[PDB]
Amino acid sequence: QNRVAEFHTELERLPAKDIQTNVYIKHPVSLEQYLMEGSYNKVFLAKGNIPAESYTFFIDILLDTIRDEIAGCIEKAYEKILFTEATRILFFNTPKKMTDYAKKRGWVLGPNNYYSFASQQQKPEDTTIPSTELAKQVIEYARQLEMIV
Amino acid sequence: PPGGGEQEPPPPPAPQDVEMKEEAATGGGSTGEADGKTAAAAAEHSQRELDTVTLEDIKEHVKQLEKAVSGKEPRFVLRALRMLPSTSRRLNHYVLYKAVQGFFTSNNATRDFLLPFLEEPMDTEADLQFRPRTGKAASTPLLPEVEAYLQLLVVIFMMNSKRYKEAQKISDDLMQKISTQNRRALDLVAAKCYYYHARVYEFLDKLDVVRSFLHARLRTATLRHDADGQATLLNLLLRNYLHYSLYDQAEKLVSKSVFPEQANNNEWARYLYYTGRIKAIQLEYSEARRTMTNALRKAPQHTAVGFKQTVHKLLIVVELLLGEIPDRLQFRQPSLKRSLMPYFLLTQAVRTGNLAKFNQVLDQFGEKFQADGTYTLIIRLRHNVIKTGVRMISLSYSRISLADIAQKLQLDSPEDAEFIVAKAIRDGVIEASINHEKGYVQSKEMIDIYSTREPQLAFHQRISFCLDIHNMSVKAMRFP
Amino acid sequence: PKNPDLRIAQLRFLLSLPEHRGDAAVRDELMAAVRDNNMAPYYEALCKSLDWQIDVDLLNKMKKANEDELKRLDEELEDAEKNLGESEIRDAMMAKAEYLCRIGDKEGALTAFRKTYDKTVALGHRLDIVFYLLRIGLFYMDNDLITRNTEKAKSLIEEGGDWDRRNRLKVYQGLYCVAIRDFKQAAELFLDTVSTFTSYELMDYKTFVTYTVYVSMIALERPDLREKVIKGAEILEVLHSLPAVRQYLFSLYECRYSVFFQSLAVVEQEMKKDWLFAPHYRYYVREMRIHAYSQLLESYRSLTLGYMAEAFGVGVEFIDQELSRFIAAGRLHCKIDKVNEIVETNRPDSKNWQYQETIKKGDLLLNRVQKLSRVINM
Amino acid sequence: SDVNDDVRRAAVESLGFILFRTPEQCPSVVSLLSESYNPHVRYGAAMALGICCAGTGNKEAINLLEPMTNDPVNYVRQGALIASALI
Amino acid sequence: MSEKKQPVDEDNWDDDNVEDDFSNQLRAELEKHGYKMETS
Amino acid sequence: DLYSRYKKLQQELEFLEVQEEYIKDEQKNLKKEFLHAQEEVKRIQSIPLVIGQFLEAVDQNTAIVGSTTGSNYYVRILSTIDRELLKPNASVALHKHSNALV
Amino acid sequence: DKKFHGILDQGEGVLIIFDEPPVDKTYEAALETIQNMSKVVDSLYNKAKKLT
Amino acid sequence: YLASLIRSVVALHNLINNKIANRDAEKKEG
Repeated sequence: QNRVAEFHTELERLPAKDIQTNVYIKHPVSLEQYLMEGSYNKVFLAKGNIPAESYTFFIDILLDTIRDEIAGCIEKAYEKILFTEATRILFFNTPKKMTDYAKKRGWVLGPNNYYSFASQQQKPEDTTIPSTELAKQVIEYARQLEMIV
Repeated sequence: PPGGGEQEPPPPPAPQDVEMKEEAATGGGSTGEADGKTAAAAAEHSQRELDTVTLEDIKEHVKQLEKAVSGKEPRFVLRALRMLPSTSRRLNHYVLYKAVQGFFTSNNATRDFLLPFLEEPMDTEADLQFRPRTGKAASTPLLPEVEAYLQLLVVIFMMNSKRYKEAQKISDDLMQKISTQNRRALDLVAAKCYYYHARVYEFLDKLDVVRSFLHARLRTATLRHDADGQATLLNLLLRNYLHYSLYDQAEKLVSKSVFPEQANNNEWARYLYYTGRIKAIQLEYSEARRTMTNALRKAPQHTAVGFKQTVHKLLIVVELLLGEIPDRLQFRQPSLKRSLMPYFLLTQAVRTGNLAKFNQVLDQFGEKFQADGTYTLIIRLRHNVIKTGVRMISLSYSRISLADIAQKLQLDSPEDAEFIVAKAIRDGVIEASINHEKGYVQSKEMIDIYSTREPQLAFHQRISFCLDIHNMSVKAMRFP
Repeated sequence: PKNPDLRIAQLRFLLSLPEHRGDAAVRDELMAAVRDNNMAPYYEALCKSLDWQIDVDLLNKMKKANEDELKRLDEELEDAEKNLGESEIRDAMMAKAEYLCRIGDKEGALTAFRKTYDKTVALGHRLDIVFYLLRIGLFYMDNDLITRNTEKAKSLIEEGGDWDRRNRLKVYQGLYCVAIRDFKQAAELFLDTVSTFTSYELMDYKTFVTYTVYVSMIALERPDLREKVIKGAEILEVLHSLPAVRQYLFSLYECRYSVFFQSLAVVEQEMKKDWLFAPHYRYYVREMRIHAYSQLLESYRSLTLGYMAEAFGVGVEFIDQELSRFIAAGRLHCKIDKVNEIVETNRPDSKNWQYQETIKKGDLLLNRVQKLSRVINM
Repeated sequence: SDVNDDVRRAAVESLGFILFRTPEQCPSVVSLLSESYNPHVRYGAAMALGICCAGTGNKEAINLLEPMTNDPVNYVRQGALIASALI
Repeated sequence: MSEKKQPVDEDNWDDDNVEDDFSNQLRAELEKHGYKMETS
Repeated sequence: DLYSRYKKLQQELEFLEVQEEYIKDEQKNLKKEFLHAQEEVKRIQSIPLVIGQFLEAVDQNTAIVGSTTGSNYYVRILSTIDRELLKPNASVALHKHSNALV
Repeated sequence: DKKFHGILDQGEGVLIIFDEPPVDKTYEAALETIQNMSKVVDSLYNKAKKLT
Repeated sequence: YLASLIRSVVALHNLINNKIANRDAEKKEG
C-alpha cells in the first residue's frame, strides 16, 4: 500500500527474528532493501520464490505500485523511444501490457516508434509583477520598527 | 576508631547547622512570598530547586546518622503552626530540637523505622497552610531511601510515601488553591519519584499503571494554564513509550500538544531531543537534524553528563543518512573514548566506497549498535553506501556516461545504471537528466542565483526573526 | 654545552622512528655518545637501538667526581664569600645548570633554573635563563613550558631589550613549523633574514634558508610574492648557491609544471630527513598540488585534459581521478567533463563570492545570538 | 494629544470629577501625571488629587503632594497648598 | 547540573580534516605520482 | 464573597487597560518634544560665533573659559562635548550672547 | 599576473575578453562588521556565563 | 544586517543589565 514510514515503525517488535531465522519477515525486509539499492530485476526474480503459498494479491499490488511509478518516472520531457527502450524500461516480449497502456494512456505504436508527450512547464515569468508583496514587506518592517514604544 | 573514629565528630555538627539554616530562610522566604506578593517568578524558588537537585544529591546519599538527616523526622514530628502564639511556640520548638540533637542524641534511624517517621510527622496537628514545607519534608526522604539501595521491605515504603505525596498533591490542587500554586516545584518532585517509580519497576517488571495515572494527572491538568507542568508531564508520558521497543510512535504523532511556551531552558532542550527521534524514525530527516542540532547547541553547560553524549551520537547518524559529515571527535571526553571509536570507524567505511571492511566493522560493532538503541542502521546504511558513490560522481563529473559509471561503481551491469540515476534524480540526490539516446547524463546549466530573487527571501527571514529577538528581549527586561 | 645539540636531536630522531634508516646514524651518534659526557639522556637511544655496551661506569665516575668537584666549589664559595644577586655564586649556579643541560637530564636543570631564576635582579640574566628554558624545551619538544616562558619573556623581559629578540623571533616560527601554524605567521616572521652567523642563538643557516623558502609559497598566492622571494637579494644568493631549490622556485613561478613534479618529489623525499617534518609530509604535498592546479585552472574556462596530457605531465586517467578527488574534497571550484573532454570551470564573479561569505557569517552569528538568547531569559 | 495648556489642565483636572467615588484610582494616575515635563500637567494633577479625595486620611496623596509643593514653579506650589488643605 | 538521564555516560594535534579528506592514498607519493612517465 | 470578588477583578482589569493604553499613548506622543529638543541643541551650535580658549574647569557642566578679546568669563558647557578633550588651554567655541561652550 | 582581463579555451582555441565588477566596497566593509559583532556577542556570552 | 544585528545585540545588552539590576535589589532588599 506504499507505506514506507509505517513499514519501518512496525519493525520494532521483533528482537532477533529478522536476521537469524524467520524468512516470513526476512523476505519483506530483503525486498525493501532491493527497492533502496536499485535492482528492479532482483524484485521480479524473487517474485517466483515464496515460502508459504504464493502471496498473489500482494505481488499484484506490488506489480501495480512499481509499474505506475515507472510510468510516472518516464512521462517527462522525453518525446519518442522505440519498442526496445520500453523493452528495457518495462519488460515482457509483446504482452497485452503495451496494449493495456495503448488503450488507457498514449504510447501508441506506429512505425516501430512510440510517442510520449512532453510534460514540462513553459511559464513566462517576469517577477517584477510581485512588487506589491515586496512593498508590503517594506511597510510591515517600519510598522514593526515603530508603533510600540 | 583510632583513624576512622576520630573523623566521625567533625562531619555532623556544622553541615547539620548550615544546611538547616538555608532551607529555613527559603521556606520562611517562600511563606512570606506566598502570603504577600505571589509574583515570585524571579524569586528564590528556582535556585533553591537548583540546589536540591545538585547539592543534596552529592552532599549526602545515606540517611546521615548522628541525627543529621535522620533527625529531621523526630524534629518535624511535633509541628502544628496555625496561630501567632502557636507559631511562636513552634519556633520555640525549632530551636529546642536542634539544640538537643546538636548537643546530645535524640532519635535514631535504623533503616527500618520508616512508617513511624512518615505518619506521625504527617500527623500531630499539622495544617494544610504550609504546603511547600510539607511537600519538601516528604520529598527529601525519597533520595536516601533510593540511594541506599538495600531492597529489604523498602519498595512499599517508597510506594506509600509516593501515594501520600500524591494525596497531599491532590489535596492542594482541589481544595483552597487561593494564591499558593506550588506547581513550579511539584512537577520535578513528581518527576523525581516517577524516575524512582520507573526504576523500581525496571528492576523487576514493566510500568503501565504509572502511565495511566500520568494520563489522569494530564487529564486533571492542562485545562487551567500551561505552567511547565504539562511540558514535563508530556515527556514522562513520552519517555517510557519510546523506551518500549514495540510501538506508540503514532500516539506521539497525533499528540497535538506542542505548546509548552517556556521551559526554564531545561525541558525544551530534552523535549526537542525526543521529537527529533520521532521525526527521524518517520523518515522526515531535514526537520529532524535541525532540531537535533537545536537541542545540542542549546545547553552545553554540562560536564560529560550523557544526554549531550547521546544527542551527539545520534546527530552524526542522521547526518550520515543525509550524506554530509563534519568532525565529531574534536571535543574529546573521558566518556567519549568508548564511543568515539566505533562511529568514526563507521563514517570511515561509509564515505569510502568499500564494503568488506564495512561489513567487518558492522559485524564487530553491532553489539554496541544494539546497546546504543538504534536498529534501523542495518537497513538505512545500505542505501547510503550505494548512493555515496553516485552523489560524489555527480558532484564531480559534469557529464559522465552510463557505461563509465557502471565500471566505476564496480557494478558489472550497464543496464541498471539508468535505473540508479533515475532513483537518484527521483530521490533528490542530484538534479541531472539522462539523454536516453547513447547514454548522455548531463548536469546543471546556470550558476547565476544573485539577481534572480534568491537573496531577498532569505533576508526577509533574517529581519523578521531578529526583530522578534529584539522585542521579546525588550519586554523580558523592563520589569521594574 | 647546548651548541651542537640540535644535530643530536635529529640523529636521535633519524635513528628512532624509521627502522630502515639505521646504518650511519648509529655510526656518528655513538661517537657523540661516548663524547660530550652525555650520560643521562642516552638510555632510550641505547634501549631502542642496540643492547648494551660497557663504557657506562667509566663515564659515570667521571661526571660524578666532576659534579662533586663542582659541588664542593660553590658550597665553599657560599660559605666563605658573601655576595648575592649576580655574583661569583651566580655564574657558578648557571655553570652547574649548563652542566646539567649538557650532561644530565632536564629535571635537575629546570629545578636549578627556577632556583637560580629567583636569584636574578638584572634583565639579561633573566633573558639568559628563558633562552635556556626555550632551548631545552625545543630539545625535548615540550609544548607545555613554552606556553609559559615565552609569555613570560615578551611581557616581562622584552620591554628593555633591543634587537636581542630576533633569535626569539626565529624560535617562535620553529615551534610553528612543528605545530600546524605553517601558514601565515610562519612565513611572515621568516621574511627577515638578517642573521647568518651560527651560534647558540642561531642554528644552521642554509637550513634556515630552505625553511623560509618552503613556507613562503603557502602564505600568499602572488600578491607581489616575487618582490619578496625573487627581488630580494640576500635570500637570492643562497638559493643561487643551491641548484635544486632555485629550480623549484622558477618552475613554480614561470609555470614549468613538467619538471615541477620532479622537484616536488625530491623535496618530499628529502622531507623525511628532518626532525620536525611530521605535520608536513602528509600536508605540504597536497597543498602545493592543489595550489598548482589553482593557478593552472585559472585563466582557462574551457581547458581540456588533452593539453594536460603533454604540457602538464603524462597520463589521462590519473589527472582525471585526482581532479575528481579534489573537487569532491570541496576545493577547486570547477567542473570536469568526460565525454566532451572539457574541464569547464565555474568561478564566482566576485559578487556570488561576496554573497556566499555574507550568508555564512550571518547564519553563524544568528546561531550565536540564538544560542546566547536561550541561555539568558532563564 | 492636544497642545494648549488650558485644555491640558482642564482634562487632567477632570479626573477628580469622574473618580471621586473610588479613591483607590485617583493616586494611581496622578502620581505619574504630576511628574510630567511641563508644570501644567503637573498642576492639574495636583488639583485633581485634592478634589478626588475629600476628607480621608490618605497618607499617599500627602506623600505625592510633598514634592509638588517642593517645586521651583510658583503656581504649582500654590495648588499643592490648595490640595493639601482640601485633603 | 545533572539531568537524570545517563545510561552509560593525543596522538595528533588536529589532523581530522586531512584524514577525512585523504586517509590512505599512498602517502609516499612517489611510486605512481612520480612514475607515470614509464606508463605513458 | 465568590461573586463580590469577580466584579472587582473585572474593575481592576478594566481600570488597568485604560492606563496601559494611555501610557503607550503618551510615550508615543512624548517623543515629539524629545525630537524638538534634539533639533534645538543642533541648531543652537551651528552658527557664526567667536573662538575662545579653555582655561580651567570648575566641575561637571560648568567651566572657566576666556575669550580672545580678553576679559575672562565664567559659563556653562554642553553635555554633548566629550569631557576628555580639555586638559590644556585649547581653542574652544563661544556664543556671542550666551558666551557658553559650543 | 593580472595585466590583462580575459579567459582562454583549450577545447576551442578561443580567446575571450570579459570585464569585472569594479564595485566591491559595500559588502567588504559589511562583512568586517560581522566580525566585530561576533566578538561582542562572545563578550556578552562569557559575561552572562560568569554571572547571570 | 544593520537592523537584524546591531539593534538586536543592544536589546540583549539591555536585557543583561536590568535582570542583573532586578536580582541585585531582590537579593539585598532583606
